[PDB]
Amino acid sequence: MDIQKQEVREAVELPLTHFELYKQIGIDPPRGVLMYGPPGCGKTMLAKAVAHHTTAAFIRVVGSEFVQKYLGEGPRMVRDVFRLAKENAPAIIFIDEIDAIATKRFDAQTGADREVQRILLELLNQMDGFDQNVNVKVIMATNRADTLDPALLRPGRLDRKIEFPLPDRRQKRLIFSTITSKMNLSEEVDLEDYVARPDKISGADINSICQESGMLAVRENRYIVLAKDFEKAYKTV
Amino acid sequence: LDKQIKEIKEVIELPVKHPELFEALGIAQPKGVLLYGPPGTGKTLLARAVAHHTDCTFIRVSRMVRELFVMAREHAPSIIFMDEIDSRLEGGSGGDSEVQRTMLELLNQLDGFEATKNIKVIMATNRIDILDSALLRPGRIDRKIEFPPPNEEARLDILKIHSRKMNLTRGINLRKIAELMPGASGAEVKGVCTEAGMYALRERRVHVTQEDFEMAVAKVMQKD
Amino acid sequence: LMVCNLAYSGKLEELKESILADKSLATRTDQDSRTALHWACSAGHTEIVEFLLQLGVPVNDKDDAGWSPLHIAASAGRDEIVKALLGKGAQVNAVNQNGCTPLHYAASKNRHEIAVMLLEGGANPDAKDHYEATAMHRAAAKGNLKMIHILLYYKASTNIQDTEGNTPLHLACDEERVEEAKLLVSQGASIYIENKEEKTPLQVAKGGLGLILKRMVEG
Repeated sequence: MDIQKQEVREAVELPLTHFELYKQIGIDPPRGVLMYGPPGCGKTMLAKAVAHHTTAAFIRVVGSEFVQKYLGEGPRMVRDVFRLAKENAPAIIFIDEIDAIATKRFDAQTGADREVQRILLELLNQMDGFDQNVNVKVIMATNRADTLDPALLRPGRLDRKIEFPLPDRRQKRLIFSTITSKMNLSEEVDLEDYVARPDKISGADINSICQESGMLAVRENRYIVLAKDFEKAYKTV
Repeated sequence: LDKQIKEIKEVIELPVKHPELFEALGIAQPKGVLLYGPPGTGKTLLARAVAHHTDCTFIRVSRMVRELFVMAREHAPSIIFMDEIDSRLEGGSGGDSEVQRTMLELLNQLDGFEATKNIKVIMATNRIDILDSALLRPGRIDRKIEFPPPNEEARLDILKIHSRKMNLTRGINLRKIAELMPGASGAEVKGVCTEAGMYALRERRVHVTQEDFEMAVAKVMQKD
Repeated sequence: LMVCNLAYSGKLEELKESILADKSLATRTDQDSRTALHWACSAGHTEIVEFLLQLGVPVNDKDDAGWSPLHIAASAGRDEIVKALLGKGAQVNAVNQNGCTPLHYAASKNRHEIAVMLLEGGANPDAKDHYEATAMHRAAAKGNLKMIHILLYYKASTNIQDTEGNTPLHLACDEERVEEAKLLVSQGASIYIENKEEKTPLQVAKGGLGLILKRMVEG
């Protein structure tokens, strides 16, 4: 792998640890990073790894954070976050699931979504005005690319488009090693049929599936977890 | 891009110095121009550069395809350029035929009757709608300017414009480094520069040498 | 049970005095159909399984799923336990829950001695599971080159169609293993077999590796 960790690495954290270098290292706006892929879980271990490699502030705001009855709360929230970001420290804004707030609309029955997408246009112009010495990063992740607005996909705004593969063989190996490293190590436990079977039946939150397998292996009759609670934990959830 | 600006001076540089005597000039100025080819350099830098010399407003398109046409009706004197649309009959060809009707009434207004002077636009088409739009536009009133990929003479000057913005050593030869940048179009040189500044950052140097540009040449030639 | 702690923690004199005091404890099992042989093989103790196998415990005692102790010794990496279980006459082709064989789990640990002892006793080199997958798909799925080679010491097949129609060359190329693909192709791999997705091994390999695949086929 290492393509996503390298691209986010040098494209994200290297500009973050340098101040006012943007107009000296070959000025470009690669501030927008977009991820894709419904089958891969994502958005949790990458955000944790970002939260561990760097020691700064982080604005975790899932796309549905401004879906309320007050239409005017949006610009107040994202503007307070903008000012505390540009003032306090160069934090990272994690905008998730832009499909529900990035869809075109022609009628006025859903005028709340058109109003908040006009707010998205307002901050879409504010980020154009903030091209000089902005102290914040804006990462992004979505699971749908069909109904996305053409303004976001326009170049200069989102110049980083990463994808997720269906076989997460290395993520399966790391997600089983990261859970068996603390749990009792059984020499009978195999990982080849449990790295080849999820290639066919792919899913999310494999670590939570291992935790449920531990909740089935806590019977105290079986001292260490084995294939019974692995395949059983697969067939249950 | 000396040939492209030399051929576009009559298209965009014409209404710059004499905007008022268009009624006196009876040489039948063309309504619009098209540039087909790989949109490396000429879609934004040329229109915004020569239009930046015109010192006029630059409106862009960027159903929601009619309100921008009404805004273009209000602010008529400008330089409009197609950027988003450049990407058997059916309902999708009817919805697309609404925009085909929009450009047909752009030929019915522009070619219909000049309301206000200085109405000049630039088309952009690179797909089957070259044979479809050209099947509907048999060169009656249209400036035919061929858009070729930037040659070497078009690479030295675009390399200078795209080299003055950043650092550059005093011992580099623009001839060989320009002749060693093949591929699609002038955006490949922008790939060498923008994909070379990351190696200047990683190398932690104040300037950029010709060897780094050669490395970016190998990178863009492995990406092509 | 208590014998699970005795055989798990390796209590020598407590297990010896427990069996010599009550011979029924050897045949007793827990609520998961696991006797002391499964705990002492899962723990890798030699003397305890030498005493239990010395008394003559059935070697083919399967659990509720069907996991024979030969899978535990094969995946366990302990050569001596494979010597004991194969010495007592274990079924080299025992069917587990998912229809696999001890060759897949011995191949998982990259243990050459266990594979030589199992395949030497008469194990099927092309033993297919429920998903019609042999040990070469998994060993190639992790990068066990020498395990595939010692599998080729017994004249094993290299074109086993998986449940999706993928040959071992498909999984070797999908794992981005150049030397493994060149060795399988050099030893008789087929590049014309297609899977359910209608993808040749040349198209599955990225970076133009199909050109040197077919180059090694014709060369």
